[PDB]
Amino acid sequence: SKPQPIAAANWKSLSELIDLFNSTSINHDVQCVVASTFVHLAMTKERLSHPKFVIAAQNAGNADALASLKDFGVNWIVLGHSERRWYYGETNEIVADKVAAAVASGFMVIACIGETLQERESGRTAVVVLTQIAAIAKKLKKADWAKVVIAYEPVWAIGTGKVATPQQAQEAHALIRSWVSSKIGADVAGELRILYGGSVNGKNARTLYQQRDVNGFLAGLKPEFVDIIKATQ
Repeated sequence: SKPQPIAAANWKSLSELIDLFNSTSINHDVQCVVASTFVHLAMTKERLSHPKFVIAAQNAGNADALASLKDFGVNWIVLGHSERRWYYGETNEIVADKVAAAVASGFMVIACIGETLQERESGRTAVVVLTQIAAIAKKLKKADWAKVVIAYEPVWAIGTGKVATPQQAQEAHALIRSWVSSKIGADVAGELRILYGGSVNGKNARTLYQQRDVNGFLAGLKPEFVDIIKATQ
């Protein structure tokens, strides 16, 4: 069966959304995550009180900063998110190094991978996406995967007017899981959460989650996130 799902919201009225979250009865087993840019961390940390949620940081790559976050009570982090790669110039290896540093500093890591429109249209989804995860794997030991969560972002269907179908999502999640099974271990593959990080809402979240290899979502910090959480059964 599927491992514990994750519903994660990635920051990019915050108070009003937090209250909404706090007031939400979540009846099933799902780890919820609110990922914040540094300036919003303190307020989110103090306002978010739902015990099925954890706070996550984003993009920290310095060991002292990681230690300070941990000391501050932040135990999750999101790394490799699309714009970090296509805009900020974080390479496969930079993201991998950040993932490894975070794991070593005691973080649960949501590590993001995904191909662009140009890459997808050149037929290079697999080589691009698997090369990204391969770089991450290179800096990890097998035991570390207990602290890793993968998020697949269809960058090609983000801001391009292109639209991903649940089958296209499943296809991508499946080829990732197959790579993990073969290169890391079928035991690791079976427990690994692979989250969908493309367009999601209350209309299609439930449909996406029904896919065999989808274990939750990395979505926007928005009111409909409540529906995304509920979609994880």
